[PDB]
Amino acid sequence: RFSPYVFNGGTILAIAGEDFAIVASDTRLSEGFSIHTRDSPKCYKLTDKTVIGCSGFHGDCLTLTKIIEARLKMYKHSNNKAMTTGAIAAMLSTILYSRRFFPYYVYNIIGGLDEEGKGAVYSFDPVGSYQRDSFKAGGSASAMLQPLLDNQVGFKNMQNVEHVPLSLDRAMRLVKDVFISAAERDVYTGDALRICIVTKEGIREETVSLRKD
Amino acid sequence: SIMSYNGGAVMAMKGKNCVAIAADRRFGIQAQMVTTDFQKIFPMGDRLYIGLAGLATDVQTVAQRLKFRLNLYELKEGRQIKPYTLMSMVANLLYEKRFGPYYTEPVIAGLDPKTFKPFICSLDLIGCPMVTDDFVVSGTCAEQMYGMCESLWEPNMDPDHLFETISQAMLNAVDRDAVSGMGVIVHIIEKDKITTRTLKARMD
Amino acid sequence: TGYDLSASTFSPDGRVFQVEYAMKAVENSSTAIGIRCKDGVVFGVEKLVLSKLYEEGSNKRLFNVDRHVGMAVAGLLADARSLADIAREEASNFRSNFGYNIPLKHLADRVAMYVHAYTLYSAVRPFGCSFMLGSYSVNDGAQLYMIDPSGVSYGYWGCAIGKARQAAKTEIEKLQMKEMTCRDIVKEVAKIIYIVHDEVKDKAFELELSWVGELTNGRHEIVPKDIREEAEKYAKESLK
Amino acid sequence: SRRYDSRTTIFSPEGRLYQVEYAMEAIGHAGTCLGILANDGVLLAAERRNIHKLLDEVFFSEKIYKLNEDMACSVAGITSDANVLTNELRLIAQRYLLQYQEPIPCEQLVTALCDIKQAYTQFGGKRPFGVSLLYIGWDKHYGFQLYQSDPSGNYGGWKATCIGNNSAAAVSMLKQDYKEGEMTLKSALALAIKVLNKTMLSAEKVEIATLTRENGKTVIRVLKQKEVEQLIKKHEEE
Amino acid sequence: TQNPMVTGTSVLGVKFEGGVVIAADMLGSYGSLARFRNISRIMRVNNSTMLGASGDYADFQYLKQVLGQMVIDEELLGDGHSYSPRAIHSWLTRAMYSRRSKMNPLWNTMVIGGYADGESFLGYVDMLGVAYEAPSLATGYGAYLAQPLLREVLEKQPVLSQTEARDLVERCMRVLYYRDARSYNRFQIATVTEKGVEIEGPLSTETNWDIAHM
Amino acid sequence: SYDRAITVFSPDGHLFQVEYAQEAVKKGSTAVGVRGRDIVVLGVEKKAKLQDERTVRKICALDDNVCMAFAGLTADARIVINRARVECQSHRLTVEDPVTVEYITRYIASLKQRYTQSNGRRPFGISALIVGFDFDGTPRLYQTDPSGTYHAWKANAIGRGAKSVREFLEKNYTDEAIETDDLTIKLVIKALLEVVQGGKNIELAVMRRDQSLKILNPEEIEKYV
Amino acid sequence: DRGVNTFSPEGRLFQVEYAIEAIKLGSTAIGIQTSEGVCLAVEKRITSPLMEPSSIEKIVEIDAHIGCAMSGLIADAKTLIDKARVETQNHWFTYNETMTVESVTQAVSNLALQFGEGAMSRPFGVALLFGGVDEKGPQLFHMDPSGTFVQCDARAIGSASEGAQSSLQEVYHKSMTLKEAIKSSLIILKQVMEEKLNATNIELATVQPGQNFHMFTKEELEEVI
Amino acid sequence: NQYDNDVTVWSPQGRIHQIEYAMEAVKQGSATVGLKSKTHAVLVALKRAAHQKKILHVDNHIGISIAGLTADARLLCNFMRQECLDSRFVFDRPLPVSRLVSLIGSKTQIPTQRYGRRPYGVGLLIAGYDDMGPHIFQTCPSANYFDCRAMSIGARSQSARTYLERHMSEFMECNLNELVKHGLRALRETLPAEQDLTTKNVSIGIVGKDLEFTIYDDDDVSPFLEGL
Amino acid sequence: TTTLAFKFRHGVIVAADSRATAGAYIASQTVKKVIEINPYLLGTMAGGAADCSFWERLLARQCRIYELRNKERISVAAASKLLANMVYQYKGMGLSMGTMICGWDKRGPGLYYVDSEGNRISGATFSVGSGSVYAYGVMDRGYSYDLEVEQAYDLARRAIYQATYRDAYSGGAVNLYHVREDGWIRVSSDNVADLHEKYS
Ligand SMILES: *[C@@H]1CC(=O)N(CC)C1=O
Ligand SMILES: [Cl-]
Ligand SMILES: [Cl-]
Ligand SMILES: [Cl-]
Ligand SMILES: [Cl-]
Ligand SMILES: [Cl-]
Ligand SMILES: [Cl-]
Ligand SMILES: [Cl-]
Ligand SMILES: [Cl-]
Ligand SMILES: [Cl-]
Ligand SMILES: [Cl-]
Ligand SMILES: [Cl-]
Ligand SMILES: [Cl-]
Ligand SMILES: [Cl-]
Ligand SMILES: [Cl-]
Ligand SMILES: [Cl-]
Ligand SMILES: [Cl-]
Ligand SMILES: [K+]
Ligand SMILES: [Mg+2]
Ligand SMILES: [Mg+2]
Repeated sequence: RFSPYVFNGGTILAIAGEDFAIVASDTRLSEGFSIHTRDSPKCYKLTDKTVIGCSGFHGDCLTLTKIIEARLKMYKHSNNKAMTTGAIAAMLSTILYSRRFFPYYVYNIIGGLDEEGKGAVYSFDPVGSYQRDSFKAGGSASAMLQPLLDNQVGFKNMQNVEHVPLSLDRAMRLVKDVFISAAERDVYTGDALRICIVTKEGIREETVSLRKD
Repeated sequence: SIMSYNGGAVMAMKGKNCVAIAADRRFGIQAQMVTTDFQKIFPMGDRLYIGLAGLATDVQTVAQRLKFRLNLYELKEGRQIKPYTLMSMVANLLYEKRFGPYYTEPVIAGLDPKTFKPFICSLDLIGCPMVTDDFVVSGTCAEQMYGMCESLWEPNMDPDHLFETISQAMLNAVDRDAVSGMGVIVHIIEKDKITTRTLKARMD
Repeated sequence: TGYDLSASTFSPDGRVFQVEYAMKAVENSSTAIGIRCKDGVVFGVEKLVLSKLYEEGSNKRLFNVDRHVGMAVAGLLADARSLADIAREEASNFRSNFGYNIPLKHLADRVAMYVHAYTLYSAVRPFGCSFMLGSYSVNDGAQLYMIDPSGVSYGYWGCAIGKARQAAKTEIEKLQMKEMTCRDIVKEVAKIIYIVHDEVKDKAFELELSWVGELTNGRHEIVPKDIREEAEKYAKESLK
Repeated sequence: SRRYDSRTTIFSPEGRLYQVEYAMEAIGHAGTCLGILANDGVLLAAERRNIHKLLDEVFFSEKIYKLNEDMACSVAGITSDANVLTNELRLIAQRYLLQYQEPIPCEQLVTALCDIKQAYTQFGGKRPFGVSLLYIGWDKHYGFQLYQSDPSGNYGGWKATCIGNNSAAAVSMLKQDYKEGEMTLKSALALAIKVLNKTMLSAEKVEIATLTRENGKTVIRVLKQKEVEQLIKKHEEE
Repeated sequence: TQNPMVTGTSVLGVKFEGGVVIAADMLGSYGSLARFRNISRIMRVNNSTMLGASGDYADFQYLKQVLGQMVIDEELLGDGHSYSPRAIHSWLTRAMYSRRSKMNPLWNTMVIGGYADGESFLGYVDMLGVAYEAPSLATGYGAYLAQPLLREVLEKQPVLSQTEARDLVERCMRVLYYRDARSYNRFQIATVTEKGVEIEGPLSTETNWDIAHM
Repeated sequence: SYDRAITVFSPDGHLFQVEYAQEAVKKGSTAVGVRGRDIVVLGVEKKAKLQDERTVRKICALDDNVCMAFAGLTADARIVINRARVECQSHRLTVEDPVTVEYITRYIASLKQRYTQSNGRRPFGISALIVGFDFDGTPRLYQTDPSGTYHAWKANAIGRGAKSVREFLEKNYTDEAIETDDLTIKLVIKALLEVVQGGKNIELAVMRRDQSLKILNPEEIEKYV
Repeated sequence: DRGVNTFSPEGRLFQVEYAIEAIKLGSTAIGIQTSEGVCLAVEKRITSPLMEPSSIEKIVEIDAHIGCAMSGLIADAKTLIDKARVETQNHWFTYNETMTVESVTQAVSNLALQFGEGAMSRPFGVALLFGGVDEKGPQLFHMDPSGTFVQCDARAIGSASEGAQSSLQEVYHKSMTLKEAIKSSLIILKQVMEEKLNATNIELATVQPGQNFHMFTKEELEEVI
Repeated sequence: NQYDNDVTVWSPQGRIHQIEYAMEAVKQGSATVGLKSKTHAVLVALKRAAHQKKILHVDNHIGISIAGLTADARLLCNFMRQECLDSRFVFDRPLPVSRLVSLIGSKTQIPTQRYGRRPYGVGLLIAGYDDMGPHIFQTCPSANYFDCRAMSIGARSQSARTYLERHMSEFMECNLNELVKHGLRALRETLPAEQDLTTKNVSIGIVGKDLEFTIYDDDDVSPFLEGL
Repeated sequence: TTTLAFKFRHGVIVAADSRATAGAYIASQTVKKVIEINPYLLGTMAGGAADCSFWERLLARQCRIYELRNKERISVAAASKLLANMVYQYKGMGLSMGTMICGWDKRGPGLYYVDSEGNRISGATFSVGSGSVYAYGVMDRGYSYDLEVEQAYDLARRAIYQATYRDAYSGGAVNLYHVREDGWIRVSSDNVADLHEKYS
């Protein structure tokens, strides 16, 4: 009996700032107890101000990103402008739902800037249920990442703390930390961490080394 | 068993220059009786009848769809259908549904509309025809009916003897079937008349 | 009133004028020739320069329809290009089904029957193009076929299509092509094109040359530029 | 091809449908056919256009068709077209009986066929059927009924009407002689002979069918040659 | 394919300075039976691209037919454009994903090796449309037995010469012969460089069985 | 199937087949509609002896709350009427409300319009007057024609001599004329008597607020004449 | 004799030529684009006092931010209006944003030329003015039966468009306010109309950056006159 | 007369009148010019209310200029866009320009041979850049296509073609600025003697070695006109 | 999930929790389960999140088209019927939807329950979701047609709160809406942790 799905691992994370958005992923591609490659990013640039993270079944990740890239150009041709972060999120909802009865085995997070230049994060289930988030972890180690973010970014369960705005510097340190911690416990997360920072200036990337085991 | 869902029994029997056809009257759904006057024998001409046992919905559908085709045939050809031709027409209707069949196994009883020669047959649910010179049975108590018919039937029975034989065969057969009975109707077809009787029967 | 509007209409004398009118479109085109020699087939085309703005190589009239099959065309070029696609698809399908390279004769027959299908109906019009198919292999040797708008297909030692067809044939008949190599033939093809070229009426032309033979290992290829230029110079000096 | 298309389903500049009108011309050259409603039944009277000596007469009728248990019809126009339409009428009647398990009311049968005829005048680019039909019948809604349909798919109910040859002359005679609400079958028969006498007399040249009710059941019968020869003799006395 | 029939085992690949080398044994297994012992599981696609296939051999022959015709089609045009290794890999990904999505997979795992624009290409495509690039690849049991040795060498020395990559591949083929019960001691090696695609074979490995006295 | 373009543009921007369809309407019997205060009235001219009057009627109910009159090809009319009847039921099914008079008008009009722009078909050769009441009890009268144009009217006429009847209604349609139910019916009869030269050859029907269509007897029409 | 997809020796599609002529049978519509918004004004052209003026709808809402004035064969326009309405809602559904005036015009014009040999047998005999507000500000577009569309500062369509366009080019300036534009188009409509302009025989609608598509009420029209 | 209504009817002289009539449609369009150097391909167009669009984006490496029926132009532009998307989807690389033009010719030929169909009444100038460098192609209602050093189509384009022939020997070696000015000068030849190129009537499209196909309109064309 | 709605004198109250789960994992505590179909119509999300969001967004699309075509706002009965007809075609294909369509039309306050099983029923009060049984208890004990506006708010808020207490799959915040004659309003959003402080 042929199965059309396999789990390929990967952890994705996005954080929305005042004037920035971060999308981060590990670079490991796995199957079973094996590693396919140590250099497989899960982040894809869509426009100058929008990045998408995708994890799950790698077959579906590849297909979906190629579909999105095509749809962006189609939209630009008929509407004479680039798609907004919000429009991409809305569109992806319909793309995912078009396969409601044979789903894309994919967890998606969109990170970028809204129309006011503010950070925007959108998270999706495999059939296109979605909402805007302040921050979100997806994929293999998401149950490991999410609680610390709730605590450190959301200030959950903390008394007598001033709810300061989140600086890029603190956000960058949090991203590195959660991934290093995930790399300790989740067998699927490791090798390297790829961080994409989206600001008005553009998208810049940073890479940090993770455990190779 | 799909054929036992509604229950039911029909038989036909050949006499000298006459035929008979009989049916139980129960309409039930598994154990539950619903009505006691369900029609299972339908006229297909002055001297030609079809009786259908099996799934009640299919009994009705086949009766109605066969009448459709027979009415068109009679209008086109300007004559009454011969019994053997009706059997073929029925066989054709049933076999069209070879891969999703009607759950009914009919019996035909009649006289040839010109020779008045007796004819009886039965068909399976996919329309394999079977012509006999004695009797045919169809329903959930086929074995009980075979036992009575084999024991009681004689050749060249007069209308009165034929009536008693098919009556006793049906009554005593259905009384050994939980899902058949609640009454018996009998039609005697002769050259000059049809005689229709309901029998005094157990109502359990 | 007229008997010449539809390919599904015979005239009282049993002609199909729409096919004849399509053949006229070929007769108005400039000349292409094919010559079958000892060890292959050579094609040459008088390609008229309609504008100096066009690139050298624009509106090719020589096509590869399979790795071993070349095609030379005359007539309405859009129709010719679509026939090149038909031929390509036919060669492709043959390999898929039968598992070897299509014999030239079979390809000619198949494409010709496609051409013919367009001569029967009011729903479609005949192709306004004639073409030559050329091939070489060790087993089959050199083969040259020509198909016209009616769908007729024959094999030739030498062939010409276009407006100077009769004048080209006269020159071709002077050759003992059976005994000659492709190297010699390219020069003769260049020569014949320069002879039949009406210099007064049509002003500027490019010579287009291709070949398939033992020297190309049964692959249809353009004649190398250096050999083409040598042939042009030979043809020019011969016309003295 | 637009060249060869005769465009059978278009309007003329006056808003006329030429093929329909030419079809009605065809019918006017067909055998005379009339129907008469009475209190105790309906009848059809037709001129036989098959009056050759070497004909066999193999059917019970030539121009009168049974449609179902409660209905018959007669036709004027192209015979072959009539065969198509009468077959279709039988199918519609049976389709209704299958669905409702009751006979189709007469007007419902007429409407259903007229919808087919109308379709041929509006789309499909085909020639219409060159047939007018007279329908006789009984139903539980309106009892004894007589209908007429023409090639466009128009129909109407009549107490008496005529189609085919000399139908204008026949409709005149009917207006004069037809006693509305007082007609029996015997007097309707008489009037039918009288009308066919003028518009056309022999028993071989006419065909008469009657529709009556007996014991809650419809009887459709084609009169035998003896009954028709006796009706012809009864008129000539008048 | 719902059910693979005749199948091939591991395919290996490694990038080196100026090209790529792939290897596959010449066996088609029918279950446990070594049935067809002289079949090629490597394909020259064009002058810059080669392809090796694990899994169903009938499905491989189909891809050879389709892809072979595709390259012929392109060469007919003679327009100076040619399918890059990356383009073949992309096409293959789409084809495999497409067949998977119809619940009618081509039952193959494939290694594409190429050299174009002074760049080595090595890509993986499986029957589900999972595709990626890596400095070394190994399908099947090769993933467990060969890939650890390949990645071990590439860790200490990322850039290999052609002879070093060839020695490393021969060592891995020896390991697979020792430890994979569907392998065979008869293999081909294909190399792509600036000069084009060469296919060498049949090749054999020398074996050591000293441990039989231990 | 047959795909010939039947309705096409001519020089000057004319759609000849539609104009010819409109000629078919003018050959039709006169039909008059008047919208009153709390009543809507339709009246039609009739063409005979020996004919059954019931069978050949030019006033037809589409739903319980909507009815229409027509002029032109009677066969085409039957097709449009039955299409509208189906649509009235589809609406009750999907929205659980009866159709508005405007909704069904819009449907009939768009059907007619489609037959002016579809291959292999000629236009419908009828105009229709559509009457009834809305949910809020507002009386309505609409007209459709072969082109698929529709408009609401206080009063209107279609068919033979529609132009004369229209000019009569323009001078006669006042508050005094539609003040009662009796005067509303009268105005329709007067409008018809202007072109029917008759009074015994007219069919008339009335529709009141949520009371369904009532066709008047010949004895009741003889009282007004 | 000749097909619907025939070219003239001058390289024009006959049917499209004839469809453009049919626009000249239509009543006059005017659109003006200002920095404060866009206004649309149309002559109703009442043909009878018995006809209800409010049942003549020549300005329609496409979405909250887009209106549409039409001229020509009005029945043809209904199918185009529906396509525009559906398309704006399709865009909202997919992208969760408003569709630009240009994009809507583009989508509608895709229908044109899609005729030939029960598909469309002929072009649509209508011209459209699309007026709305998006992120590019207020915008007016014109589309004709050929499927050509273009942005316009001020445009007139219909029978008296040539004269009205002359008037527009004289009065229009880029810094002109919306209140001026409303008055301008009403003055121009007044002079090109056959009947005397009043509050019942014209339609007027605006779309502003501030507020949604607004159809002027009877009382609002009286104020402007 | 009887030979000029159907695209399936050959005339006795071996011509198809419907195709020729379709070619007249492009002559009625406004002038457009295309030319190339060794690094760039440029489109320049005169625009005939806002001025009507003439230059359309197809892919990052391909743009087109149109002359003739606007509706046919968009139908063909959509086909072209789709072919480019398909190529990138399947092969993850741009569709070679010459391959796209072949696809256009094959597509536009089909209706020239089938009854009740008509030719595309549009001519295209196609500017592209691929592995074989910059390209200018021209497509015709006849479904024929041409590989051009430079070209002009539309009304009074004959005088633009005359300019181009005169100057084409220096096109290959021009930088981008000089190449655009050459295109503007050629287009200016089409204008009546009094009329001039303005920022309202000129549209420019450029694709090259390190530049995605970009369209310049209105204020964006000012830098190019200033140098003239 | 716990959602409820009830008609009363002053319109229809709609309330929901905000928790979404993937198995036992809490994926979100800030889901908007009250869906704004149009300014006069609300829907609710229970069952499959994508299924409700997609199909009700499709309803919003159809309702807007209807308004444009008919020049009148759609009734609650007709809107709920549209949705029921939409999903019926997909019975047995594994759609998971339980929704309440809430509005105010010509018939006054309107409230329909519609699900993917094919149910469509009008009613005075409904509760839908894993937590519905717990909300029914509280709502049924407190509900009256002649309830005051502030009393209606308190009851809806409390009923959802009590559901979040007992039902593992309900929690986060309680979101409350009020459908009035001139449209709906967002009344409040209270974190369950804040409500705990208040109620004890
Ligand atoms: C070649 C094809 C085309 O469109 N033209 C312009 C009329 C040509 O000269
Ligand atoms: Cl049947
Ligand atoms: Cl020739
Ligand atoms: Cl019957
Ligand atoms: Cl019957
Ligand atoms: Cl072997
Ligand atoms: Cl090979
Ligand atoms: Cl329709
Ligand atoms: Cl009229
Ligand atoms: Cl105009
Ligand atoms: Cl156009
Ligand atoms: Cl050309
Ligand atoms: Cl030109
Ligand atoms: Cl929330
Ligand atoms: Cl709707
Ligand atoms: Cl209910
Ligand atoms: Cl739930
Ligand atoms: K790890
Ligand atoms: Mg019993
Ligand atoms: Mg809880």
